Amino acid sequence: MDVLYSLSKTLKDARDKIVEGTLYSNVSDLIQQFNQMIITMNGNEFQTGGIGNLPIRNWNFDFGLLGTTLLNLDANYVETARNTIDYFVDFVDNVCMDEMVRESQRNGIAPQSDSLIKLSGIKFKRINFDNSSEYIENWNLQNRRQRTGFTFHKPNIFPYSASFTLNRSQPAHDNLMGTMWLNAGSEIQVAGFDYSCAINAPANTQQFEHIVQLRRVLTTATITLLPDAERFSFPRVITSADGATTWYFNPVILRPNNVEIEFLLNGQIINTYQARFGTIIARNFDTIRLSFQLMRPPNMTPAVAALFPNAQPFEHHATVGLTLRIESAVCESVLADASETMLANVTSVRQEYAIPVGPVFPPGMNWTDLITNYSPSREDNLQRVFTVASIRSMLVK
Amino acid sequence: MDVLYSLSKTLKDARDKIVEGTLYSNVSDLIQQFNQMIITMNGNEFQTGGIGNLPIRNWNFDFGLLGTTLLNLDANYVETARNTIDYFVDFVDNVCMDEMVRESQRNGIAPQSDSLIKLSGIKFKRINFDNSSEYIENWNLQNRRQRTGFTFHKPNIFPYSASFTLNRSQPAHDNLMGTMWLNAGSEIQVAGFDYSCAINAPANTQQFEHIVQLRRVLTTATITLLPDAERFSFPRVITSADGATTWYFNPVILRPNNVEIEFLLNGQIINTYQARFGTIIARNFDTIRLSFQLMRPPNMTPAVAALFPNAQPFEHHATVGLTLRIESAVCESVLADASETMLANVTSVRQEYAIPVGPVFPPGMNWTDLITNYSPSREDNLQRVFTVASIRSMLVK
Amino acid sequence: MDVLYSLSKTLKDARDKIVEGTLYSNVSDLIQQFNQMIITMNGNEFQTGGIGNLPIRNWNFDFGLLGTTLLNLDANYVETARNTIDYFVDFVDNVCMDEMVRESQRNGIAPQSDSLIKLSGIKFKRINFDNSS
Amino acid sequence: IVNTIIYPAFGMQRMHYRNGDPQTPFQIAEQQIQNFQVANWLHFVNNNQFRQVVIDGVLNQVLNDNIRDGHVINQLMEALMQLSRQQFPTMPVDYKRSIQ
Amino acid sequence: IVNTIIYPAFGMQRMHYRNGDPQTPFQIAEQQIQNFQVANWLHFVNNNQF
Repeated sequence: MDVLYSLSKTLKDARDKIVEGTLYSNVSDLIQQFNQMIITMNGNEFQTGGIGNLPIRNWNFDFGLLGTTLLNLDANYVETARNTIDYFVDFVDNVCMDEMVRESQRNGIAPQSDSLIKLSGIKFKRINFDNSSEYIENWNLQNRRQRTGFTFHKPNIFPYSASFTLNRSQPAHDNLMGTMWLNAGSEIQVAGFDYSCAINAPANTQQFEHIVQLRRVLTTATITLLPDAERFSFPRVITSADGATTWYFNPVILRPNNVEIEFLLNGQIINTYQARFGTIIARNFDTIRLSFQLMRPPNMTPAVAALFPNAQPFEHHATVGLTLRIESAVCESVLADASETMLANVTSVRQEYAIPVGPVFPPGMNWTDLITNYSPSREDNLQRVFTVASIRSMLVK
Repeated sequence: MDVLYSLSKTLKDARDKIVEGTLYSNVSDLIQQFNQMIITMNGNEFQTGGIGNLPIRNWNFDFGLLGTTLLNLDANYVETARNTIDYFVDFVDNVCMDEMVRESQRNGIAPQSDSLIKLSGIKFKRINFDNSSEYIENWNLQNRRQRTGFTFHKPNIFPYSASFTLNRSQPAHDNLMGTMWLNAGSEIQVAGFDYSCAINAPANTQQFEHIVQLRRVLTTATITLLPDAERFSFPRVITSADGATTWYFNPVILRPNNVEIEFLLNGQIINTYQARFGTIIARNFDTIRLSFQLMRPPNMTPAVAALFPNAQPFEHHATVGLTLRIESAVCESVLADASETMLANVTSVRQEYAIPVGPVFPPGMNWTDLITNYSPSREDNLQRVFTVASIRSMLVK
Repeated sequence: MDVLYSLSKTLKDARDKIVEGTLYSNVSDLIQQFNQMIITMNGNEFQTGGIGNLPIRNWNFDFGLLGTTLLNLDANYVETARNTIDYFVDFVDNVCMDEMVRESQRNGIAPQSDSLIKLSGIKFKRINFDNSS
Repeated sequence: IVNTIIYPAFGMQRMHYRNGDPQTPFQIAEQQIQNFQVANWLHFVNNNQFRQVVIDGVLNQVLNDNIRDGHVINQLMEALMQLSRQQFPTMPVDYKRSIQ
Repeated sequence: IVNTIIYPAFGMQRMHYRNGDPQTPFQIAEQQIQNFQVANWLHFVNNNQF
């Protein structure tokens, strides 16, 4: 595997530092590494493809090396080189793709393809070099059984979930109390509604709570917390819990009272914030708990008083809400986020080549399904597959 | 300080470029640098920790050099090396953390910890090397007193502020005129409302204005400006200015008329945009001024006419708004943003080790409090502390 | 054009790897590249600006190469270097900006400015390197 | 030639060369040489097969030879040009000096 | 010099220095042993040119 990596940084730092003109002594250390490769390869035969709509191209090796003389590089030098690179590029592409589709229940963390299995061989190890690409960096640290870690802007930790829970309801759905929410990606919006505006509630206050359990712990999270859930601040006609009818939601928004956000880890409160809106830090957590209340306004101008009668019909529905967004965080497990193209690369290669659904990943590499049942096997396969996608993107975008 | 930096890039470019296989020649230049270190260290003695819940740890040095002999690298070579690296890693971590907690008013710029103060010593300067890490890059340029600069995605320049200003009000709060807004992070949403729909206003137009003063100048900002403030487009029950009662806001939205955004610098208009929605560039500014109007529709279909009577009660409240988001920008001062983990790292280390509140930073490294009173001392300490966090993240995430 | 690129990575990897205290050998491969430049340059003169409010400044080259005082650099070494870098920085800035304003319908994919058109010249190609950006 | 020359003074295969009995050791060297000049010599030399095909002045099969060679000569000029860039490292000094 | 004068009475012998032709022998002694005074000589001499 690590082998693979090199192959690229070799080519990149190659197709990059080898241009008409440059001074040799800038590539002396490089040139070498290169040749070393050709050698180890020559005399070997490979085969990629064979699955779904993926072509089966065959490869052989037999190449001359590179001069060492010349203060500076002459155009001619390049072209005779570029010609050799292009065969390796078109190669690796086919190598990546071939190992980027196969999945294995058992060792979904080990090499699969006939192409790569052959690389992990010892006789090829003589090629390793410069492992600084964030992903491989973490691939190693893990293989040695140590503490990994990645970086994500707007991580994708919440499987899509959009629903409600009626804590008080009746057939007519004319005096409901409960919560509705949308958990998706790195964001949570939750609203608590009480059609009665806590008219008969103790202390004229209705308590609400929303708990979200992450499938993986997030550390060093920078989070935006704002009052109100705009998504649930407008009139809606919603299906009843049993799907038999539809109810009407006509919200009027009040400030959430006694807001308390807790970021817990294994049941323990790691961070807690009381009514603090804006930017907050949650340093290590696997669960978020948002508690907030609707407090009936003790003093009301006529216009307000008119919205909240002592008796039904309740036509304006008191609603309080919160919005929480994880801007950035670190996770010990790979995840999709709003900036990295890994998930999209893997999903795209599989779609383009009509790769059949396998035993590990959900159909279409569906993110929600994947993160909902993020088993160890799916994670090991995802990491292998994400690391390969990152190796590929160093050369082919 | 710069010293510190090296220590890492040394290890990274180490735990990275040193592996079972590769040619000596690719690290020759490196190996050296490394050894050079061991030497300078050996003999010296250190001490980290001692504050709050932070453990106290002593470290000594007495290590062998590196075989500058071999051609290629054999597994055995690595393991005997990795064993030495791991002591430095576990070291630096403790070094960073120890200096990432102490603050200081007088000289909040220079080193604090017994650990680092000793490093700035001259006899260690024999270790600096490869300062391409964006942060250190700027740390230097600032010492030489020159033009710095960082890059940010959704920067965090606006302290949280959510409020309103009633320009026309009365006890019943049945015919108000004013603005309400939310400034937070990199976003501003502001709405201007006139319960009377400018019925008695000159030219049937009510003017609105929202001014936001940045605590630091932003340059090269890419900004999204859109009409409407969704956050203030729904029914609300709000507390009165004096907290004695609650008023009702029942908005109906009209397009903002004569929109003009000005990005000013020291009172001077640097950029001005008239009714231009979408992506706009603000190249250098310390203030944003949004001016917009509500113009009573001169022609109204019956349904519209019905919302705006000639006499009270005014039941539908005409509202116009704007939304402005700073996607990216450059600032000469460090700031929190939506992608970097610096603030979260510093805040997290302090929280984990129960570090007591100090004389410089607000309790909990609260961002809003920090940016609201972003004194020179807080900025110098923040930069020192952010630069250390970035040095640490090269090895420990 | 590619030429241009180098000029920078040269300076960056320079204003970065060249500091009070690093062992010479960590820049041996670098130092070289650098000098190579100075040479190719010295002698030729340039014109930047000459449009809108953009100032027309004239740049000329007359520099001595770089020493090699052994075993980690002494402060003095740096300062005599930084002084030379700063003239190139303030230069490139003016070079970039001058070619960052001109547009052309026909061939608006090639160099426009008198400054850059001169760089695409062959006698300069001798600089290009580390194209990883 | 191959061993006590080119390969090492040229720095390429410092693995000097191991031949048992393939099909034209002089040749194969080609497929793996990174310097065109050097590379043309190889194919031309391993060819120039004495273009064994002629029927002149009425039945005189006299295995002929390249106009090229003939007096196009260049072959020579190219044999030289390729030589003109074989001047470099590997072993003791009195070596390259003497050889080149 | 390297093998009979500096290593051999500077407790740096160990390996009476083995060299087998081409590359540069002063040079390599530079990046090997530590000592400043000794160390400056090396760079100044080695990379000294016209």
